[PDB]
Amino acid sequence: KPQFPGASAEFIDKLEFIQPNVISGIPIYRVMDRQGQIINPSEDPHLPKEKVLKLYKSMTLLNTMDRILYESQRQGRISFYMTNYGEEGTHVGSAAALDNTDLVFGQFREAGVLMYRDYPLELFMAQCYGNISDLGKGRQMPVHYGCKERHFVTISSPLATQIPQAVGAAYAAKRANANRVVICYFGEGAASEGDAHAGFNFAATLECPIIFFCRNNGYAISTPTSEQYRGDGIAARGPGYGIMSIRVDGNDVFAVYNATKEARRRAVAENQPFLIEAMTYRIDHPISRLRHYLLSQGWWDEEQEKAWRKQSRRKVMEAFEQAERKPKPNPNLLFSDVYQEMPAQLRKQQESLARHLQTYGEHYPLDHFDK
Amino acid sequence: KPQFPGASAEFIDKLEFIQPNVISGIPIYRVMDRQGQIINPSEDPHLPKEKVLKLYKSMTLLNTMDRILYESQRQGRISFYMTNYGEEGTHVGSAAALDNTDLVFGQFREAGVLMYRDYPLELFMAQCYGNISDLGKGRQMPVHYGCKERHFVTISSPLATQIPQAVGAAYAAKRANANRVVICYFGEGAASEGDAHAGFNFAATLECPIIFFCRNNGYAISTPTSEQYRGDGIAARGPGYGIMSIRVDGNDVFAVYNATKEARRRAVAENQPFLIEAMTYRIDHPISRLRHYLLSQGWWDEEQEKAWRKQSRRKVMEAFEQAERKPKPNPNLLFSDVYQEMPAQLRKQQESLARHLQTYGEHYPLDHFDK
Amino acid sequence: AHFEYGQTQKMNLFQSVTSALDNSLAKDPTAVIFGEDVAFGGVFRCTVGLRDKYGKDRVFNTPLCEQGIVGFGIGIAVTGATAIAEIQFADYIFPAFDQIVNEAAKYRYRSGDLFNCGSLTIRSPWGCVGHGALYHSQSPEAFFAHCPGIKVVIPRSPFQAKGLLLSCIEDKNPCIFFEPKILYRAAAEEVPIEPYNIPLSQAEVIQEGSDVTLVAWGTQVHVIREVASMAKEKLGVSCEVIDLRTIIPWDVDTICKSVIKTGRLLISHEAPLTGGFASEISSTVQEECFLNLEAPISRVCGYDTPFPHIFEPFYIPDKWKCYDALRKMINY
Amino acid sequence: AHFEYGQTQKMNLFQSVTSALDNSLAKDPTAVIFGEDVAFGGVFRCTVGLRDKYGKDRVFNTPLCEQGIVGFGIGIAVTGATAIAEIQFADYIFPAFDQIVNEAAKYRYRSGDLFNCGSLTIRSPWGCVGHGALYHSQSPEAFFAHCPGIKVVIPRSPFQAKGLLLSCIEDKNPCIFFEPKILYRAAAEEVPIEPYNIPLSQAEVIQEGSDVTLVAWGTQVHVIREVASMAKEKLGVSCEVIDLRTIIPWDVDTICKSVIKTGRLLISHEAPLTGGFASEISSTVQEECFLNLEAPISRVCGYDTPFPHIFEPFYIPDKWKCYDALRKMINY
Ligand SMILES: Cc1ncc(Cn2c(C)c(CCOP(=O)(O)OP(=O)(O)O)sc2=O)c(N)n1
Ligand SMILES: Cc1ncc(Cn2c(C)c(CCOP(=O)(O)OP(=O)(O)O)sc2=O)c(N)n1
Ligand SMILES: [K+]
Ligand SMILES: [K+]
Ligand SMILES: [K+]
Ligand SMILES: [K+]
Ligand SMILES: [Mn+2]
Ligand SMILES: [Mn+2]
Repeated sequence: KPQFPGASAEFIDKLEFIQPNVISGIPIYRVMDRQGQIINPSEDPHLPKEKVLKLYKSMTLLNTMDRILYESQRQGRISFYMTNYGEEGTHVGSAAALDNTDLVFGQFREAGVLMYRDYPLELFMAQCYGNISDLGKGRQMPVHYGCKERHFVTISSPLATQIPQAVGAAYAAKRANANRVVICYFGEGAASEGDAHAGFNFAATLECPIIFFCRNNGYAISTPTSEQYRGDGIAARGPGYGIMSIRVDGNDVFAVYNATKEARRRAVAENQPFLIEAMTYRIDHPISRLRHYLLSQGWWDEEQEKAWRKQSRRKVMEAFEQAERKPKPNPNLLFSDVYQEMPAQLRKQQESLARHLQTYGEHYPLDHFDK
Repeated sequence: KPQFPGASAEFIDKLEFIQPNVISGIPIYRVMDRQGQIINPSEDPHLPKEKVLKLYKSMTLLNTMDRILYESQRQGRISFYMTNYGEEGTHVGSAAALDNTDLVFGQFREAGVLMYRDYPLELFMAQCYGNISDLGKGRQMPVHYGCKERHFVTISSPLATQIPQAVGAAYAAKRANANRVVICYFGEGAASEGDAHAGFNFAATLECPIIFFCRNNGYAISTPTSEQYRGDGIAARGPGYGIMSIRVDGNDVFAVYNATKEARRRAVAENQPFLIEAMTYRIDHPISRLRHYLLSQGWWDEEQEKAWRKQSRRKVMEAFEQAERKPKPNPNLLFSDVYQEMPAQLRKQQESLARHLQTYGEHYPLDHFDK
Repeated sequence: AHFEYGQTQKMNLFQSVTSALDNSLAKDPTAVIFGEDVAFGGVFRCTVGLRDKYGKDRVFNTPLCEQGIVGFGIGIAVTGATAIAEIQFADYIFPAFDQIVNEAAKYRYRSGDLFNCGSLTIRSPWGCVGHGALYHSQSPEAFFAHCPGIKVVIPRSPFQAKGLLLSCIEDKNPCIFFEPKILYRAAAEEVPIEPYNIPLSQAEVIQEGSDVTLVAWGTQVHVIREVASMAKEKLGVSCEVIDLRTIIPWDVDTICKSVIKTGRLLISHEAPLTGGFASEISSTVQEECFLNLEAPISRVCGYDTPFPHIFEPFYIPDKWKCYDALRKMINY
Repeated sequence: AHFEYGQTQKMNLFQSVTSALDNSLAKDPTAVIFGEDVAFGGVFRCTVGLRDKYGKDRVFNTPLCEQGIVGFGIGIAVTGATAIAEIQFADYIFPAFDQIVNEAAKYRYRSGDLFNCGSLTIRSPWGCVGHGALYHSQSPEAFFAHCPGIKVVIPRSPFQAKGLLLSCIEDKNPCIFFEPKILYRAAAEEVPIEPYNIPLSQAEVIQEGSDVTLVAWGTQVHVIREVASMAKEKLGVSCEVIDLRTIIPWDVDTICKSVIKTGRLLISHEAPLTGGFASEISSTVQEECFLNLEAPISRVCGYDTPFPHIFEPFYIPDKWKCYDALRKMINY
């Protein structure tokens, strides 16, 4: 009987405000318990042994790399570092459910997607050290990774900016056909930015094949979620934008994999967005939980664990040592790529620096910079 | 059993995406039908005759003013105009439920709040003509009204900017004690702006006594709501932020009044935000519906209607004629109030204009400007 | 009011923008146009007919959210597709400032050229319109001039608008193209029907002169053309009139060459004096042309206030303000 | 590294900001402080202890949303209460640009002084820090200098920071106060424990000189102090060293008086050259001091690029860059 274009609804003849349900929120999807046991066999993805060992080795290699680079930062060998603790399962589990060419946008907790995609340890190191091997040319802060080959769009520091951008890339993918998804990761703090409301609404109205993957660990720096929002986390926001939504146990690599697999399948078939909110801890850990699963199947043991811990430490330390002894790039690279083509006035500034260094170069750390 | 700080929920052992309910959305609260009949007696506010005649006269005087100023704009007598058609009941009905000193923020459809608050016709006219009587000093486009006496914060053109601002004013009201609400009006198009997500979340986390009043008429300029959002309008977004929410029939002055009354009562008692989405038509009209109610009660008839139509036209035309024959303000006023105090360099620019006009003044329309 | 390429047709400036956009979508299958209210043709008619001709997937409305419009356009461009975003008034570009300054401008640099958004163009109506007041009149170019990695381009006429907009669209850097709205339905001129380009970062000397150089952009070019005429008739002063066209990267060489010849410079723009782009031109010309300067470089700009409604006639740097400044400079 | 008021205590610049904020909340019952992570003391320690001393309703965290932080602060200020917002890095102020430029700056003008947000101050860490790269290093003051109705203030030391921040807080206009982050834990100096004010829109001549005027703000003031010393020792050149302090409205008279005496001016800032605030100072001094200029006004600024990580040592306008420019100017 109501005839308003803005909504489809019946009349009601009694005043009733709608109450948010926050105490009994959207439930948390889980496939394996803390002992690594499958809870509901119909939900087991039955991933093959080689794939599940890859999930475990990618997480643990990431963890080994974090330990070493975090110490490097404490010593001032690199200037900054963000770890992945607590986020190894959300990232390896979701990356495993994507096609290799699906495009990824993220922020500071997504190095495990690159690690699953076989990003070389040398290149993670090169970016953190800003050395000559860094394809980012040493221009960004450490942990601002990017890889065109592996379809992982370069990180930027301003939070949530990548959210509406991922939606535009997904619209363009829809037009191009060729059946690709975009995934966009962000934390629950970043979801408070205006750009998240922009991305979420555009993806729904423009019917984009995108997965929004929010990691919620209860904290953004010092701010607990009680000061970040008052609804039922981020998952409960999805339906208000018309977005199909789910909440998952971020310590369960199989729950994350299943939800991402199914979101990918439907996003690309239906050209509609999906939102996954994975709950994690700010650091019952994703690595321990998968290790227990491996044991059950007879796919790992303490000897293999020992040998892999040793081998991973060796591979990271080899990359670390090589990265520290590479020179930095030529200082001329501070002027290129501002525009595609260097404007003549920018070339003049480059020439000015070259003349300056000819006269005053003893005062500059010229000795570990290329040419 | 889940122990995640970010949300309160149980586990679920089956993958289930949450589907938005948009076909059967939040129902539309209505008190009187299209014939002006009370549908559910327990919901009748039983407003007294003098108050209900004031609602009717404020709406119709606003409508009379719109007809005249819209014609004035078609002739280029004023440069711009926004009407209130279809929005007379949402604004008069909600204004009637507020305390006179509750602070109002809005945009371009809120002149009926000022009219209920007895804003003089001379001052609406003065702003549209930018004449010497305008307390805004002729600086803004027409229909950018404001009144400090009547607690109606000056309109600005950029949409949704007033939303987080209203939340800050409500936080400050909470601190001041003294039991005041803030109301903030905006359309459904403006709700797509990032600043709406900012305002909505801040009001919940900072526990602010604010009513968000969204008017949804299915269109923002040429854009229908199918291109504006894909959830169940704006009301369905409120619960995701933890905000108590309701949808009302914007053509029903009593449904709007009841929802605003109750939201005000609870916002000020509880220091929590309320969201009302009133559905309207882009222009079964609020004025016709209230006229039928008046007739039933024996509170109006065709003779009174005739005399009031005549009297209102006379009062608006008197104000219109006076506003057109007032001079504009002194051109010196383009330099004041940029800062509280005029910086010396700005005074120098003012002196420069004065010297300029001394020499070249014949080329400027000096004759209808004060002094 | 204060103010060789094949077949041509008379077009006003809104029509020339449509023609450029049509030529773009005809020759570039990736190109899309989006923003608020563009599908029905836009609030200034610049996209009329294009959705019917090219399809709803290619010319379409977004939600009312400017930070989203620009971030979405950047995302399209990251994939290599041409993204032509509209911001409905330049006054409303500020919600997108972080996406333009922190993201679009820095996209290519910060990635080592692994990713870019060169195929983005943001177009928006700009400049005063007689009665637009604070939020329908702004000229934001100086806010963007301090951001390396974007280009900012402003035409003075329909012929110039179409060739400069096609250059923005095809340029491999994110470009903001500001369309002077008061010219949308002002006089027509002949405009080639098929595509053509006018180079970016190139000023145009539209009238040669020997005594003084006058520089402006947008509608203000017509104001300084009229000042030149007033100066010749009333003072016997020969003015060289230059349309800067691209705000950044700007054509330093053409302006300096002119000022080495004339020894005098007057720069005018509607935007406020303080922090306005005339300061960059003035300070640069003063560095490169110091020994040639016969008089101080003069800036005749809007006052340092928000842009007023009823006082617009007294606010704008009109031809009398420019003429009086020129007269004092000639007499310095 | 590249670089009378009662009882005092040694304070570094973070401590001086806390002291100003404490003095504010002690004497102004309306005042509140809010932003991301301020409750536990802030990411640079500027609000340590204040929530325990003044209450959770007065020093509190907001959601992670800068456009909301500024709009919320404007709203507090509309009611007359003092609102001291923090933006966590100045690089992240851009999401709030529309609320600052279109709303806060224009609030009083556009209402005829019926409403205002004079009691708002936005404070934010600013400037390079050795390794901050593109988004931990920016100096955005020129973007704001082109917006009439806001004030932009930058101190050079702990004594200056506390007296200028208290002036911002008490000034009846919306103020942005940029705190040079590389000085937060650099050397302490003596700072009065009780409140005191330093005037806005007033430069400070910190060393008198007769041959050349050097102007800078923030940490760059220390760079030009050292250039003065190098110039005296190596060239026998006497430099007048000036800290501008307030970017807008700026102290035109003090700078012009200095340049009428010296006949030379060098302006330096970390922000990029093009569109940077040195262009406004240069163009103004050139207009007011033309006949006194012995050499062209020199701007020694960051290059026109985003701010790089590993190349920072080669990007900044360090003392050798400033000295070399000064040497050429003296020899012009
Ligand atoms: C626009 C903006 N504002 C503030 C910051 C500062 N910031 C902030 C406030 C962070 C907390 C992000 O919290 P989150 O919940 O999004 O993610 P994590 O919990 O994984 O850190 S990380 C960081 O660099 C920023 N990078 N960008
Ligand atoms: C930031 C911004 N962008 C765009 C506009 C242009 N605009 C737009 C796009 C309007 C439509 C608003 O739609 P609504 O649903 O909010 O309200 P109404 O349906 O009552 O017009 S009104 C208007 O001036 C604006 N004022 N501000
Ligand atoms: K980002
Ligand atoms: K507004
Ligand atoms: K382009
Ligand atoms: K202030
Ligand atoms: Mn978090
Ligand atoms: Mn609407």
